[PDB]
Amino acid sequence: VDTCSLASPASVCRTKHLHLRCSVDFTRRTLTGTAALTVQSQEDNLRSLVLDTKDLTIEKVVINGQEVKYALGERQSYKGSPMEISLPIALSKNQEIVIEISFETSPKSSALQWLTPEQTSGKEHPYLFSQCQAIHCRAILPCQDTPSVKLTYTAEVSVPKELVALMSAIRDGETPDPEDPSRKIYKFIQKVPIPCYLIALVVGALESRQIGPRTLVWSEKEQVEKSAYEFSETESMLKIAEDLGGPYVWGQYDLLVLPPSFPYGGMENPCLTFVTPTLLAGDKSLSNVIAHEISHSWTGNLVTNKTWDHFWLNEGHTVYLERHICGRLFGEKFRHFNALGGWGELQNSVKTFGETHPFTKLVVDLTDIDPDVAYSSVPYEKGFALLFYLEQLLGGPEIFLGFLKAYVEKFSYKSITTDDWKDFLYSYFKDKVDVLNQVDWNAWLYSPGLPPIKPNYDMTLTNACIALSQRWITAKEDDLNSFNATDLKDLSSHQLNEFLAQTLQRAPLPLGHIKRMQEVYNFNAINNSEIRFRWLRLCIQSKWEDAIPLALKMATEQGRMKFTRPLFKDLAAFDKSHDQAVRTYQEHKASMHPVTAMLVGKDLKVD
Ligand SMILES: O=Cc1ccc(Oc2nc3ncccc3s2)cc1
Ligand SMILES: [Yb+3]
Ligand SMILES: [Yb+3]
Ligand SMILES: [Zn+2]
Repeated sequence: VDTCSLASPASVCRTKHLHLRCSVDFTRRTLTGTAALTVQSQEDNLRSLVLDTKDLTIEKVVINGQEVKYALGERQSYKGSPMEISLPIALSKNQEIVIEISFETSPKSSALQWLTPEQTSGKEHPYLFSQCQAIHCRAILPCQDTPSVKLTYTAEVSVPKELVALMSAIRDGETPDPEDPSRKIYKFIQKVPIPCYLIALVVGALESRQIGPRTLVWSEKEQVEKSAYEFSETESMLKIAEDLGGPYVWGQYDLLVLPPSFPYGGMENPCLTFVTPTLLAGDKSLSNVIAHEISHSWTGNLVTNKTWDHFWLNEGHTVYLERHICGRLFGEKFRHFNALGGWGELQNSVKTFGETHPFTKLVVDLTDIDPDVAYSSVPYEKGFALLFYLEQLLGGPEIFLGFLKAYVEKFSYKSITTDDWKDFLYSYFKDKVDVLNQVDWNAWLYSPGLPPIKPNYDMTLTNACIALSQRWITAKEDDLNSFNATDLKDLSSHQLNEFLAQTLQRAPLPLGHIKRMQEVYNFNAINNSEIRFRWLRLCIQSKWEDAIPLALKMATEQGRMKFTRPLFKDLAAFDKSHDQAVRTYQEHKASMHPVTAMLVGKDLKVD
């Protein structure tokens, strides 16, 4: 049972295909069109079915060429409104019909962000992008908005002729719109069954450059060159990922660099990964996000969580594959460094919610919980830590990678639960069941807080970060003179980030220590978004007023939640910047991503 969806479950009827025909109206901020769903009955004598909708205007429902009766239920908060449709003829089990729905989206759709010319790089054209994960596909079209249903799709998108439409699918052509010469129709085909949260659309003044034999990087003209260099390791990562997970079934692996308000680091949309421009560090240092997005082509896209309570299956396995890719490219000592950093990030997540909080559980109960509110580092890191613990318990990376490949093969094109994963783990490791019976499963899967066991980590690359961090924490006024730019000479960008994360865990530090850290290390000059973020957090939490304009700027110039949310919270918790944070939020709210605006408002407790 999927508690986040109001649609008929997979045991009643299953959507097999979507044929989407729509037009993007920028003056009205609406998507208008038809969604023809091929639905297969799973029951005898089926006479009605329910679909998920969220702020959609329904014009009509057509079956067999005639209008049918439908009814829209009362809105159920973040879940939206149920749409019950009365079928004209009762269906037998396995019978397939085509239901065509005429719909229109709301300009306030929580799936979309409509950007004015001023909000883009070019300044001449508007832009539109979607983000359906977890449950925002219902805010675009009527569907069974659950990952337990996998469908194929085709689409025809009418857009102003000067603009380009792209989807999480293979490009199948473009023609002038016959009903309007100022418009262009873009055609798309997704022939691999996908859960509907993987449906994605972007409309804008987009340009592309080839960077690999199966990869184009897409972005506005101004970011093309930087993005092509930033993501040049894409193909080498795909090759490694194919070696670990088996064949790449999606044909194309394109990348799209979104405008700065993109709410996440990346989004694993089939054929076209969406990424934040905050990755454009200039040295490929933030490429682990591409490795994560690539890994999802197996773990998440092929093997999917049946419900949002099992989201850790998608994330945990993706982080595990991500760290193997980076370990193949940069060495095992580097995989351990990233694994160790991940544990640190889990420690922070558990502290923020509290060690008893239900969102610190690996397997959650999302009954009456908005998935956007539950979202955190927990499924990623507690999920990673479990797998890394099993890897060490079961005989190392080579043995565990064998399980992972077999896991993807066993569950490809299917939606699964934790019990399914656990059952196959025991089946796969039958000769090591006694070892598996030592795992405290109830604590690992169902308990809040830090895991009952911490894996073993190589410390080589972490040691210098720890030593530097401890020098700064234990320093007194008379020790500040000993610090010099030479302290950093042998530290990588990654190690510098880890020095800051280590220091930030013991924040606040005395104001004089932070003024000195700027004087000798000039952290204000670093443009790398991960470093800059942690450095500004450390300045604000340590009460440095000079950092207020800098943190406010970073929180509003980009909108990646990982950065925007803790910056606003830090600025709101600092007395000197509290009122500024509140006013800035209020002034930017209307031009923010709807989900970001929602969550920041909750974190700030603003009306
Ligand atoms: O990337 C965007 C996104 C992805 C998933 C999502 O929903 C969930 N987040 C969780 N965190 C913990 C446990 C379960 C869940 S379900 C919301 C937004
Ligand atoms: Yb074709
Ligand atoms: Yb001293
Ligand atoms: Zn992910």
